[PDB]
Amino acid sequence: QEIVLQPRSIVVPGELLAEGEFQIPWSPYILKINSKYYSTVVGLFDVKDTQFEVIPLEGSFYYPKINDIVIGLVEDVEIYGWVVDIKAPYKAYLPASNLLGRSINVGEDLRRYLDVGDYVIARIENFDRSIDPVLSVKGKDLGRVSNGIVIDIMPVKVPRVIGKNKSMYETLTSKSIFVANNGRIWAFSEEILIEAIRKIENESHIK
Amino acid sequence: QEIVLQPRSIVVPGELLAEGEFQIPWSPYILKINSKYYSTVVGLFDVKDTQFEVIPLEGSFYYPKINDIVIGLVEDVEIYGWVVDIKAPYKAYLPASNLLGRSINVGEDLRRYLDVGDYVIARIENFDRSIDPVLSVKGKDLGRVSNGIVIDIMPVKVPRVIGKNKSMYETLTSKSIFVANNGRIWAFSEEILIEAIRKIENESHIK
Amino acid sequence: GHMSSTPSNQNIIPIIKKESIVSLFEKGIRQDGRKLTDYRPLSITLDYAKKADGSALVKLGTTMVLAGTKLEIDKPYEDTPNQGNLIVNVELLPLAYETFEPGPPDENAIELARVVDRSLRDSKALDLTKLVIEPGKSVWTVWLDVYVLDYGGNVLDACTLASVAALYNTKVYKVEQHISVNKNEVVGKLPLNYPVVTISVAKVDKYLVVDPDLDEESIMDAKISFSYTPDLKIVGIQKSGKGSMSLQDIDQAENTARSTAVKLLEELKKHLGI
Amino acid sequence: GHMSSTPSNQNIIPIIKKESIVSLFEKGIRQDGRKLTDYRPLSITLDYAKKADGSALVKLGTTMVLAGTKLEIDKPYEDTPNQGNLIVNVELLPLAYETFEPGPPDENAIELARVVDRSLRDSKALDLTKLVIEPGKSVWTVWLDVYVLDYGGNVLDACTLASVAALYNTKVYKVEQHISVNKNEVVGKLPLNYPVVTISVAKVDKYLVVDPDLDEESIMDAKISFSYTPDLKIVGIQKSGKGSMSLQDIDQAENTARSTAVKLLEELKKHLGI
Amino acid sequence: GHMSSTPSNQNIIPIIKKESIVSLFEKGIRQDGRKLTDYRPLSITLDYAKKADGSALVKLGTTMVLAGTKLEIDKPYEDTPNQGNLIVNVELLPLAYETFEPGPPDENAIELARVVDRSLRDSKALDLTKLVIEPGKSVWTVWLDVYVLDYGGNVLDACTLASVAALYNTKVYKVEQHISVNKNEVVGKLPLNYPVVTISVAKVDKYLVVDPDLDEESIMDAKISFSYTPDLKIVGIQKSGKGSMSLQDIDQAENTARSTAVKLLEELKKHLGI
Amino acid sequence: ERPKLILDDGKRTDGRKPDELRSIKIELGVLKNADGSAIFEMGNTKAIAAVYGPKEMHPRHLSLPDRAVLRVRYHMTPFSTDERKNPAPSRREIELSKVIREALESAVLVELFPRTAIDVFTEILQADAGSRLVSLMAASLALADAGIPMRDLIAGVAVGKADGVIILDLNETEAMWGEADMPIAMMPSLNQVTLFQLNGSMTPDEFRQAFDLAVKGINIIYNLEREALKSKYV
Amino acid sequence: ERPKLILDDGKRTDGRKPDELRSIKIELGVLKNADGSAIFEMGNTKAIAAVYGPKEMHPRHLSLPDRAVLRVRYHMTPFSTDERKNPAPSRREIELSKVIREALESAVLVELFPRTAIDVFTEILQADAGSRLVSLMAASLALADAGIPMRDLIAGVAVGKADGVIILDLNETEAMWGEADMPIAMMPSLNQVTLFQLNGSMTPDEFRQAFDLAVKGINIIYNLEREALKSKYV
Amino acid sequence: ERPKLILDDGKRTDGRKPDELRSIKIELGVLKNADGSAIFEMGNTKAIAAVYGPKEMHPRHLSLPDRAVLRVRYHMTPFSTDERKNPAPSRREIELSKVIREALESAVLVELFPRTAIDVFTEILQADAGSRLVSLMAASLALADAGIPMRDLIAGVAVGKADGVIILDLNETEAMWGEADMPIAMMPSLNQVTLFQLNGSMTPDEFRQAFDLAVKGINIIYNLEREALKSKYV
RNA sequence: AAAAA
RNA sequence: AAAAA
RNA sequence: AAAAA
Repeated sequence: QEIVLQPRSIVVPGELLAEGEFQIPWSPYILKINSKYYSTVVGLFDVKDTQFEVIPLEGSFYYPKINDIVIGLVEDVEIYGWVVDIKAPYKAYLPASNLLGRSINVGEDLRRYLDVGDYVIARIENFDRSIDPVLSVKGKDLGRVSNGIVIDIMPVKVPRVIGKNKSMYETLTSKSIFVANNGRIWAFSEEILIEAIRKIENESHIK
Repeated sequence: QEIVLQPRSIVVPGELLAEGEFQIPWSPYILKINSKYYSTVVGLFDVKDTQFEVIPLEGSFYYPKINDIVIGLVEDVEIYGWVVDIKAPYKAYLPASNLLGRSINVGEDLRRYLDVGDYVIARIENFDRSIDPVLSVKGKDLGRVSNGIVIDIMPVKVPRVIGKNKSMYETLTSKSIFVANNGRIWAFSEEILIEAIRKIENESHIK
Repeated sequence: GHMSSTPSNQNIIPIIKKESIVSLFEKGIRQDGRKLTDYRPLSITLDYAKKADGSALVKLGTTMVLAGTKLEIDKPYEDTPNQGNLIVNVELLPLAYETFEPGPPDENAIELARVVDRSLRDSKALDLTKLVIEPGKSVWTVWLDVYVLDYGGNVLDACTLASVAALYNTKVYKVEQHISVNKNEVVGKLPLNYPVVTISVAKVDKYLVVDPDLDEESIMDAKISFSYTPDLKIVGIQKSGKGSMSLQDIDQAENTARSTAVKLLEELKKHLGI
Repeated sequence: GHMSSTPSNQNIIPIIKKESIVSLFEKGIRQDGRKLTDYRPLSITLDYAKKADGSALVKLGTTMVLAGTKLEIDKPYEDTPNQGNLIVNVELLPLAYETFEPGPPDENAIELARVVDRSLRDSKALDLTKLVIEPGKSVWTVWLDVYVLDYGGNVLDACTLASVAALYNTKVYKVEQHISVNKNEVVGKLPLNYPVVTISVAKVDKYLVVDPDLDEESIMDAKISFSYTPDLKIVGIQKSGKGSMSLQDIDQAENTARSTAVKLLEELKKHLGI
Repeated sequence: GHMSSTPSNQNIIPIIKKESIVSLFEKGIRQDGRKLTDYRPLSITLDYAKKADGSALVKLGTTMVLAGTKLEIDKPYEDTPNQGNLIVNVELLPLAYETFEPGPPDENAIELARVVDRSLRDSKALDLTKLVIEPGKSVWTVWLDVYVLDYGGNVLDACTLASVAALYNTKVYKVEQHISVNKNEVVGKLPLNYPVVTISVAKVDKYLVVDPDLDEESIMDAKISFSYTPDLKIVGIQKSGKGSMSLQDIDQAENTARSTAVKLLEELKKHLGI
Repeated sequence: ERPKLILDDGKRTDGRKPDELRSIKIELGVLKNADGSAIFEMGNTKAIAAVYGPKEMHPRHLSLPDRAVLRVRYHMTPFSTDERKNPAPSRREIELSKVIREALESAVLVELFPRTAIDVFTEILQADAGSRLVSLMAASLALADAGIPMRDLIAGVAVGKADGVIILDLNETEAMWGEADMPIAMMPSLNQVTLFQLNGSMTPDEFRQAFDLAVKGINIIYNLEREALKSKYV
Repeated sequence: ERPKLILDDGKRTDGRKPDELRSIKIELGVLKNADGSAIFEMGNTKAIAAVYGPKEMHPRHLSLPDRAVLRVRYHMTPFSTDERKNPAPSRREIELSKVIREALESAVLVELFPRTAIDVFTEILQADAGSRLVSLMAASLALADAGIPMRDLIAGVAVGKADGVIILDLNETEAMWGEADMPIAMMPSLNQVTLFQLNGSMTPDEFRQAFDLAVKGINIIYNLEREALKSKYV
Repeated sequence: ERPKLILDDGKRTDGRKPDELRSIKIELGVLKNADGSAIFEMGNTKAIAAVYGPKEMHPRHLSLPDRAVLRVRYHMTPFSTDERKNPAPSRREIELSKVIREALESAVLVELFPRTAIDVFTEILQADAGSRLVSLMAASLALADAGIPMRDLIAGVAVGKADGVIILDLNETEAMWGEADMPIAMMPSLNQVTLFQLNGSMTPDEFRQAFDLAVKGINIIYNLEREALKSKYV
């Protein structure tokens, strides 16, 4: 005996999703207790082939993953690198030797590379339960954000903004934009893209 | 004029042991003031050839020494190693690179080597007045304690448990056991060795 | 002992964002489309806190402040036997903002309390000689507690509106003798001569902006608040913030503040039913 | 302000040791050979603190608690003019445990005080209307200070026994008029209707254990205390600890607790001479 | 709660400098050319703090202490109805020394207050029965607040001189009835029987040094203070500091202290006009 | 004692049947700065709750290596009570902040976030009996509003005894003048109790009747919590 | 109210004209341990100030990466007032320590010294009106006595209104019994105001008359500050 | 004053000769958790002491690089006194915690343990005069019970003056009503004084008579300390 | 880095 | 990481 | 690492 109790339902903590011994990958949004599966969050029950998941509808923090492209806000300039806000429960750090490509020099101490209030586009090179996320600026189109705007959204909402096969992304960029895993997006003459992208935050559960 | 005032006596702080210019190695349990020697502790006055010492009867802490085999309790799992309780006034640290045999890797962060609540048998590789004791797991029969019990005693009492030429050790292991310098001992079917080893703690001054 | 330190102050707003906030200041308008002299949307829900003698939930943009009053019968302070008491307490709750922590009021919350207290006191809006029951022997103490629930910028102005509102909203009860408050019998309302308003003007480079929001407060050189009664007497002034202002900036700020007070007073009166 | 935080809590008992403590739970017995429903050895030395009006040194295993009382003549609280006062203070002394630090009572010590206070109060063991001297004007205040000297586990139960003991032990002195306490003349003892006990049951996986020791408290999911008078009315309940219990665990815990209360009350009575 | 800790104590004076300070001790003289039994230059400016009832700015080398008194009419403590009150407070201001921080008095400042209080009290210099206005009902409370402005070493001795000076300097005002203090009319001075002095002797290796300066206090094993009245009764003693002294060191210290007291008393009297 | 708690018609001072709850109203996302927030009203008892976190806990030695630390504050505004409450935290507030925290500890999946703190601030705007539970539920709802993963929602109610009658969801008068007052909170789908207290006195049979009545109320409340959270997506 | 503040001859209680300051006396380097110090007397109002720093700020997370942190304390001795002031800091002292700090923040070139603190302790030895400003100026002078770089010196004065007359540099009676009291401090050479408060009530025209009169006093005071600092080298 | 302290027969209120001590009782290892502990009774004055450490001192900037930091607490239970003592530490307790710590500083061989703290908690269970010394001796004994190395044990006694008579080991009445009270503690084998105070008044000759009498009592007490510590091995 | 909402 | 036990 | 000086 192994079934599922809901179709594409709005879901809530403690809510029973399924019974039986499924072979599902671990998720923070579901709790397996013996042969029962529960939602840990306010979210959306969704099913994929023979597996299933809860898509959180709620949540303003980003949980780091290695190789995520993420746009950060520099908060502190330390002696041998920079402490970055990536809107996660953990601050991130970008070591100077990475952004430079060599060890620090005696006659340095400039912030002309990055200061407080600067944005950085970066990739998470290291992260796990034991350590704070470490950043690398190596890849193309990474590093200090000179131009553009930066619009802030719930990280939870990022897959909606991209849209299945970058299709929401398309219907944005056809009218008006880089979407980071971080719930932040980088971006003609004062066209209000954001008035739209906020509407998708506050209507993600429809159409 | 150079003498000693006691035979095998129970001794106490401030108590005069000897007068004259002896050529004795420094001990925490004795205080030389000019040509007089005093006990700093509640202990046992003992004499050896032309030298002498106080055997402390009291004390629950262990004072680290390099090359002591010591059994520790893991307290914290830090990013690049583990903080260990060796029942000393100083916490000990075992660096990951030691227990592994190579530098840490990006994709690590397991505690499958050692977690909180695990015991470790280890040797003190580095220690002195300036630094906290550093541990090495290299030697044979060191590392995580999987099986066994661990009985806790006063480190002060360890030489009694070993017994002159491992003779108390013998009369234990003939009836029932590794004795660490730490006041801890590692160990058939629920035979109560400990009821005995506690009796030796609380009768060390006799026979 | 205790001492005032420069805040090590989190809100590291992006360089990029500073440019944007002031961009439309040239056109006389702000990030939220509003005029440099406009207040944010204002709402005032009276009798919000039902066990309060009078209360007012104020929402000014995303700033939210709940003031409530409790009245007790008290000994007059022996140096003022022909007056009742007003005690103003402000709390910046750790609910309000991520970097507020719980503790006794800090320097900002104490300053808030005191600026509001002076404004109410020096306006003569609340005549404490009206709060006497038996002169020399017994009077009302009005405990005014003001709780900042959401820090959306310009909390002082919202504390001042919530306070007046809550005071206007304050029920007074029969006093029985033998002295006791019968709370089944409301005999009156707290007697105020008129409302008061505090109008906060922020200096942002070449610009003076009324009712700064959170972002605007993050970039401002300094702020200066002016309190007015309906006859437009100035009834309190406090410059706060780490930056200086010229004499001309202050002159201009008051002119602007006072022009805004007129409108703000009329709107407060509407909410009060006076 | 102030706030309750998850303890960063030292007592990192070895994995190995957890297995061992519960090993004999199957046979209905514990690490110290005792039955899952048994209390540790209990001793009660009355009049231990000689300048206390009444006192009791309680030893429950390695837990040691000294309660003492001081009586003062006082104004009754105006809302209860026909009653005397009981004030309960608990201190977890830094003597008790290595990780206790000296300061005003923390959350555990305050909770201890309050659970004991409720139990004494809601039991009607101590009838405060018996503590009146002149009604309206003057009454006894019983200051009950409870000092935990050695933390050996289950301090609440030992605080409750020390409290009752100390209250039973409380001398009362002549009151002379003109009002003054003559301490050369003991006229009575503190009037109690009966003793009270608190019985703490710990959940350890599938098991419920009465009177947990230090190691058992280190491994328990949670504890729940039940207070009883000799008629076995429940007179207070507090679940503490970070873990939940099922309804059935609570049902079972009370049944077990109450069965233990019977025995514990008889033993307390023996120590009290009643 | 609270606890006394070994200071983690900054003043790391150079090895080199220790040798130098004591170099001339053999010749009976110090770093500043002074004799081992000499005090530093002493000045005493009375009525320095003009809104104080009596005041004294004391300068002893680079040590500077301002004591001031305020008198209030008060209820006598019911256990001493035929006496007035003396309340001594010492503050080691963060102005005084780089490593003093602002807070309520620390252990050093409290100890200072208390040693001075005992000395004044046990000397019978100030007869509190002289401070009664209506016995049983009303008396003077002398608030003596002593503010250390500059820490140049031996603050206790300077606190004691500033205190006596300020007490001698204390104006007393007419008391009108109906009770009220008329401060336009000074009717008397605070009645003291005589001055008191505290004499601090530091042990520096084989040497005893009177009135240690900052450097000397940094190297001393310990200090011991002796208080005297003009008849050379000892009227207070306190050894402070982490080091011990022999019985002979203490014997010798008192002999030295007392010989210095004679001279110091005569000089204080000169400053007081008695 | 003084007032009659159970009237001749078998009803209570406010007209309710003994198994009848006070009315309930819930608002979510009421604060703009908080990561999650809620207002819970049960009769005239009203709390507001605000959640921030998870976020690295700055005094690191107070952090947990495997767990988020929950930091919880139960506070009563001075105008929430009939007589003005001093804003300085009282012993009661201190005890109740602990009891509430420990209730939340069983629900929040804290092991997701090593080395973090999750702050939960609760203020009682109106106290008319049962504020610790209203406070706790507001907290549950705000945690959920913040998208902080949890085992289950927490619903609770005080049952008690009044003039010898077991009653559900006490009001002030019943709290002040009754024989017993027993706040119970649960994770209702997990059948787990997270907060459990009694003050007053009850026979063991009464205790069990009352516990049984609590579970009924709790499940009614749970269903309202669930529907409140679902409402803005419906 | 009770006393006449403006006498029939047009003069004030202390004999001064409305545009007339109280007398001023300044001492520098008064303390041996402080890095810089000063005593400022304006009439019978007397403060002492002591500066220490710049020096690394030991609770480093409270430090600023690009700036010195100013740490400021306004305190009143218990014998500085007519009636004894309790030495425990009062709300006023707390507010005034902030207002004074923020005034100093505009003057001190704090960006010279990343990660440092500069401590400024001010004690009022006699309070006869205007102590916050005397305190602030003593601070300016002590900072300068300490050789801590600053944009400008700070001079200030309270103007106000008494029996309908705009007056310069209030005394106690005028402070207690007047209609308005308006402390203003500036960096006079930069035409920048660093502290600005009003308690009482004024028409906007009066406010402007009073502000105009403050600037005159301030410049007189500024010249005395300058000459005080120059004095020991002259 | 009120009572006669020296009766016509030359004896004291409790029947003792002026050179006669109150009786002494000592228990060691009284607490299970403490690293060392003791109870000391001198007449009706009774303290308990508990030692923990040496152990690394967690606020490291407060640690000493070459030394253990001693952390000492003198506290009086509320029921230790005739009238109830408020448990909040009083100024006396604060002074006496310092005086006791500094006495212990001369005895404990703190340089064995760089960067550690050694905690010493002392509670007075009954106060009948001389509690600071009973407290200090309990501390000495507990340190020894903990096997913490020390130069010597500390023994002490208050001598004093009563109705013009030099007396040894004061009681309450003598403490409250006498002319002088002089607590002295020593390391008797090293002839070193570690605590020395006087309150009251004495001529220098009297001071020396009294000091001489203290040393006799101290040595009697020292011998009892030594034998107390030796007892469980005998 | 006291008591009962 | 106030005063005297 | 409360209110007015």
